[PDB]
Amino acid sequence: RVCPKILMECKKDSDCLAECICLEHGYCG
Amino acid sequence: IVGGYTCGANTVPYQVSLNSGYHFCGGSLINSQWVVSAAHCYKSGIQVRLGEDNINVVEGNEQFISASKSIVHPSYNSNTLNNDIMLIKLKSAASLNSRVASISLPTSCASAGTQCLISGWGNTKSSGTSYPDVLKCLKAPILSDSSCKSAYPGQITSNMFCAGYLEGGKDSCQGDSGGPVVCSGKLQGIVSWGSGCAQKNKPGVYTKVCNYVSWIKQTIASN
Ligand SMILES: [Ca+2]
Repeated sequence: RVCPKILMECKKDSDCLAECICLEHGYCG
Repeated sequence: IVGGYTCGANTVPYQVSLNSGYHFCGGSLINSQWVVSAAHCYKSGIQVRLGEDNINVVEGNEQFISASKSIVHPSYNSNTLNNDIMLIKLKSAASLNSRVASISLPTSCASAGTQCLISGWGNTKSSGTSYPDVLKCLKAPILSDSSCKSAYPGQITSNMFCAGYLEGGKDSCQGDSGGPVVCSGKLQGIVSWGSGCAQKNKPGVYTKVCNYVSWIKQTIASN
């Protein structure tokens, strides 16, 4: 997956950049 | 940083934290007024925090300066992360001293196998989240272009290199973006992306700073 290593909060996968997804504790990864 | 050790307070004096109410990316001080980081770290209203170790406690050596201008590379592609580099000009010049110092730009690209130092306040777990209070460090080798291209078919451009461990377990991770990869005392890479963190056969990918040195120098002297 292409997932940039920025720290970003999220509530759903669509909140994250590129192919990062939203993990269980509320941050993209 | 996953699988790292603790750098020690102010032992990486060129490391900065970019803050928009919380830490979200790193950067490196390249002179008193300019920071280089990753273009995907662009945000309006960045505060640059220098002289940091524990990002939650005031320890006395910090300088907090707002960004006055961020210049994203002209060819940055947000879909492929090609040319993932940005320069940030500080509103006022930082006071350089023993705890806050700039890092030199490279005169040549580093070769595969060179050991480099990667640092940041990013996630320390490959599965799960544990975000550290103090700066973490990792020594990792530059990998060959073949290994890099092999690990990420069709996703590596000439402006990227891989560094890390094909076995996994040690890598940069979310919150480390924009931070430094230093080899031989020169800034050779910027933390950019990967497929997760510290996964087997998925080493971190870094912006290849030696391809941009004339652009950086031209931009700094002209703004
Ligand atoms: Ca602090």
